[PDB]
Amino acid sequence: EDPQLLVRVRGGQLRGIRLKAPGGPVSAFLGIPFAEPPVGSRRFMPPEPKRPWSGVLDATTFQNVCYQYVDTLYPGFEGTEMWNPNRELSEDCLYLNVWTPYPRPASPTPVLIWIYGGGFYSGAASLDVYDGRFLAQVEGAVLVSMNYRVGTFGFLALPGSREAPGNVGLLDQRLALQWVQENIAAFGGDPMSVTLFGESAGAASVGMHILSLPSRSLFHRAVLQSGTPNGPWATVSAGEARRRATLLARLVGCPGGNDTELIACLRTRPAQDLVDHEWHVLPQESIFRFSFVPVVDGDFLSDTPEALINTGDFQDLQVLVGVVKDEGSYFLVYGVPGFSKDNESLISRAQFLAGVRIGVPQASDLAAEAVVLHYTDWLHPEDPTHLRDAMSAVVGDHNVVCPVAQLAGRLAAQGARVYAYIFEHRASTLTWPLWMGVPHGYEIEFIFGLPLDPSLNYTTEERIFAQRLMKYWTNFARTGDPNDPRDSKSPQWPPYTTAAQQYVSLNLKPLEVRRGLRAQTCAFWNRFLPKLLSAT
Amino acid sequence: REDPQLLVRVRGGQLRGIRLKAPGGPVSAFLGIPFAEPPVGSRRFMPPEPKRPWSGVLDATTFQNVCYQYVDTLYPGFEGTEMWNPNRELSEDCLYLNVWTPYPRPASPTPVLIWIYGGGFYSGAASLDVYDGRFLAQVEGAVLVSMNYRVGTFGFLALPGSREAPGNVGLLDQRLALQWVQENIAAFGGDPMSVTLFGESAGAASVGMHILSLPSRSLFHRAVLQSGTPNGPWATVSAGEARRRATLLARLVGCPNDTELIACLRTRPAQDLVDHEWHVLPQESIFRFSFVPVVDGDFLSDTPEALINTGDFQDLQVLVGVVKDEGSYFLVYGVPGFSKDNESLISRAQFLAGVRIGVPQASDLAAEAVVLHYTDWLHPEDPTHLRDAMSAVVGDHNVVCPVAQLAGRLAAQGARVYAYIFEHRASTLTWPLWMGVPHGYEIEFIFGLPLDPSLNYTTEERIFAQRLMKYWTNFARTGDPNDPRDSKSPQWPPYTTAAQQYVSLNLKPLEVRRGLRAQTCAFWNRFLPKLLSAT
Ligand SMILES: *[C@@H]1O[C@H](COC2O[C@@H](C)[C@@H](O)[C@@H](O)[C@@H]2O)[C@@H](O)[C@H](O)[C@H]1NC(C)=O
Ligand SMILES: *[C@@H]1O[C@H](CO)[C@@H](O)[C@H](O)[C@H]1NC(C)=O
Ligand SMILES: *[C@@H]1O[C@H](CO)[C@@H](O)[C@H](O)[C@H]1NC(C)=O
Ligand SMILES: *[C@](C)(O)CCC[N+](C)(C)C
Ligand SMILES: *[C@](C)(O)CCC[N+](C)(C)C
Ligand SMILES: CC(=O)CCC[N+](C)(C)C
Ligand SMILES: CC(=O)CCC[N+](C)(C)C
Repeated sequence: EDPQLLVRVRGGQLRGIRLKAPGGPVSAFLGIPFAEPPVGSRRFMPPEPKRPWSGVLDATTFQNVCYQYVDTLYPGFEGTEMWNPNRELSEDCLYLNVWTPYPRPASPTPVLIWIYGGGFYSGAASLDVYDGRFLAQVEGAVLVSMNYRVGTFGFLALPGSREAPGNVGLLDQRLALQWVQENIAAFGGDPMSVTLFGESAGAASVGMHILSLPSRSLFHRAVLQSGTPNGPWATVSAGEARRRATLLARLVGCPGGNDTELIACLRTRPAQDLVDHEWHVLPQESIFRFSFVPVVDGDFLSDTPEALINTGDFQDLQVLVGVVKDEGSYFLVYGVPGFSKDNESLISRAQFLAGVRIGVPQASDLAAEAVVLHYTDWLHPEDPTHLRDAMSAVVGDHNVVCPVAQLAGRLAAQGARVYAYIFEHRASTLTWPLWMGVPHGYEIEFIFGLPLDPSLNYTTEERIFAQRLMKYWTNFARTGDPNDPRDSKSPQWPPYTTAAQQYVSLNLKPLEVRRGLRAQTCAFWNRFLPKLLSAT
Repeated sequence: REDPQLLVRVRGGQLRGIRLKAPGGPVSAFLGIPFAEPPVGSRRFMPPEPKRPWSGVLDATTFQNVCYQYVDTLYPGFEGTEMWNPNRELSEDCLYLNVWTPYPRPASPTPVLIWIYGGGFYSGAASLDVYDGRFLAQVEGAVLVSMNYRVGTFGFLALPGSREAPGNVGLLDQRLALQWVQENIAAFGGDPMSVTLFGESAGAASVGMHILSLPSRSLFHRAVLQSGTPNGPWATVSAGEARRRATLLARLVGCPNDTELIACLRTRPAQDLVDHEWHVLPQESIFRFSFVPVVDGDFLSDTPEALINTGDFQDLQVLVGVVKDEGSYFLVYGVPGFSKDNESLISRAQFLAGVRIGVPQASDLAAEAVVLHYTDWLHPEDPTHLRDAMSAVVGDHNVVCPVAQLAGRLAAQGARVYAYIFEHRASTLTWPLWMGVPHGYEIEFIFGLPLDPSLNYTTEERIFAQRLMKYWTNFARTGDPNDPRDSKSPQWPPYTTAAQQYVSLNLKPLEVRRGLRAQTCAFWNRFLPKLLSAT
């Protein structure tokens, strides 16, 4: 019994496991329950705190993955499969993971809390890319990740109901945050220095915690990678949530009438029956749209993210935000005709016009015409390479890049300290084809430091790069500034402001400072298209 | 007892011209030749009638009267405005044309260039110094013809469907001059089977309307449109709008049945009409003119738009182009914040106000779309970017994108098209630097004025002028601006829908570029119409 691996938390004793990191050992405590299993009658309900336990709880292995859709687009393909559940599916899934330096840090260390993505319909903290051992060992950080309910189980809502009030998966996250405040000092973490970071729907989640007051006493800084609370996919109105939940119920045979009766019938259904019809409730043929997501309930979210970002005070907050070079490519293969991992995806103009209706599903005929006309290269209007890359750009700008620029600008104007980046390095080991470039999600492995494990076959320069990023992120966690406090120069990473709009490129070369994140194009999405809606 | 080489007979009778000095030698000039009956009195607003023959020898040694017009008062005494003002007496008796030819006249039939002046269809004269045909005549051996045509109410006031004021009579004045060339230009040594029209601004729009009107098409073979087009927001009005403007003008001068209204307008002093002419525009605007060509179903059988889209132009060669800063000239005539006497650094508020004045038909949404497209979102309040964006707005809307549209529709419908952008700022320009290369400041170079040493242009500008004169006359002669002998010099390739090629005209050798403001002209020519159409 290694005494470094025995910790007492409020709920009882835990036994961790010592893991090998390239530089030395780390202590891992995996599968720690932070909530009562949200099963049976607790389905769709807010999480309750985990009852204390007797003896020593085994925290040496990852717990079950929250019940979710499993991808079938390309069976056997690592590029999709690496995001799929790597443990058994269960509704009994509310557990978290802590990595710490071995031996336990002598003085309180900054804590980084990872929140995974997956369109609020998928994901798990147990995926290999979210492995906290490298950050813990090399940077001396305490790293935490939690499972939170996804799909219908996390986000099905009949707004105003006691039984399915909405946003319970975000309440799962918050409960893990409260757990860290209460318990993390036992692992050597500093609860007065907590930094949330996440990607895609995880980044959106981090932004939802910034915009919800009860969460604000639970962290000090935030990192939003390729995702935002504002924007077209991350939230729904109460009316639309109700409509989707009612349709799903009808599809599985429930009950209509009374919320209580409808929700009671939904609780009788096998979990896979709910997942089988999850996708059939979206109003349009679309991509980058997800059926069950956070809802503007007037509680967790007191108003729309738009309203809350525009009128908030963010003076004692520091934020790091950014995007990858090709945010849209990933999603095109899941719905737009002409696109595939298995060919160069050179498309016709006709296929481009069609793809825009699917990639921008809420667009009117006139707004879709505006998008086609703005993204067409009028010197090469029917060139398939341009049309393919423009399709990627539309989806990426609409859903990620322009939402990020919006948020960055409002936070900075409202008093926040903001740093921005674009991530431009494509992994040498990527299994997706070249045309997809640097796809959504493929920065994470670098930030978590996987290239430091030589068994994985990254290059030497990829390892040096990973180490740079791990430092930016942990420096930001420590101080709210990603710049190294004693290293003279590297050119410095400047704060993003509304006047100068400075951001940096993260690639194999030294930091380069640029001005304006797609400034002209994001004026189209963020300023003009809204007026085109209001006017007509 | 007088110079035998200056005496010539035309259909109407005998003429006596004058021997003028050009720097490389003498030229012959026949100035003030009448081609129509004076459009005065009961003939006001009526189509032109051919000139009745005269007895004896008509003196054609001086320019005739300028067609009655508004005289610019913006900057009194200032050469930049005054050079475009009338330089002879204003009269409604103004339908005269001018011919320049080599001295002695050519022995073999020579290609003819016909100049049609601009000035918004409200102004201009063939007698202005910048339209001096002596250098083209002397240096290129050209026969150059320029006519006066009626402008303003006199040329373009229309009550459509009426007999007495049918509209477009200023265009008919031009047409009659073209008919005169066909009948008479051989007497001067010109080739009536090789006639090239060229003109600038409204003059260019006019050339385009001759292309689109069948009776004119038998009267020339090739065309050059400089900074203007028949299509676009300013060159034509609908029948209904012409009538509305005609009728309001009538009211403002005390003329409340078409025959009666028109009979009453014919009794009014010409100056009374000019004095109220600007009051009939529907909006506070720039680059808009009260009395212009009307879509009458006759001269123009349909809208220039419909005619460029459905025409067969297989037998047409055209040279078209623009200057670097089409919009700047117009800003000082009505956008608050702009002046010749300072740098015109404007605020964002002044930019938004200026967009409404420069795009006066735009709804609020279209105007917002224009502002967002032309804003630099990195420096959205920078007064220098805002000034220059105001300029680009007015220029792209009124000139550059209409020209792009015309060039593409002509090329797709079978025409051979050549396109340019003119980028040299005359060293002698009196407008301030911020105005760049303004609308109209290519003309002096094409006409070869730098060749006159009294004008103080640079040596490099003389050589540039000579190059331009060659492109224009080569095109006139062969329908190709390139010299067939000169191989290694860069070539000017035709404009096509696929490649969109065009050349820069400056002190450097020809540089081929691709796409004439392709992205921005997509906004003006493809999107804004759909925004209108949907709303
Ligand atoms: C630029 O001039 C505009 C036109 O009015 C004037 O011209 C200038 C040169 C001054 O002499 C003024 O006193 C004249 O009235 C002004 O409207 C504009 O505000 C001027 N620009 C600035 C910011 O000074
Ligand atoms: C690429 O692959 C998919 C399926 O194999 C196919 O549907 C698509 O048409 C292909 N691309 C083209 C347009 O050749
Ligand atoms: C041209 O230059 C001369 C000599 O310096 C000067 O006196 C004359 O006024 C100038 N003329 C013009 C046309 O500006
Ligand atoms: C985002 C909307 O959550 C999508 C993220 C998808 N993976 C594959 C990166 C997890
Ligand atoms: C055009 C609309 O006719 C304007 C031409 C103006 N000048 C000053 C160049 C003649
Ligand atoms: C991977 C996605 O973004 C969506 C997958 C869901 N469908 C396969 C039903 C589109
Ligand atoms: C120079 C022009 O474009 C027209 C000016 C006419 N007003 C001075 C009456 C506005």
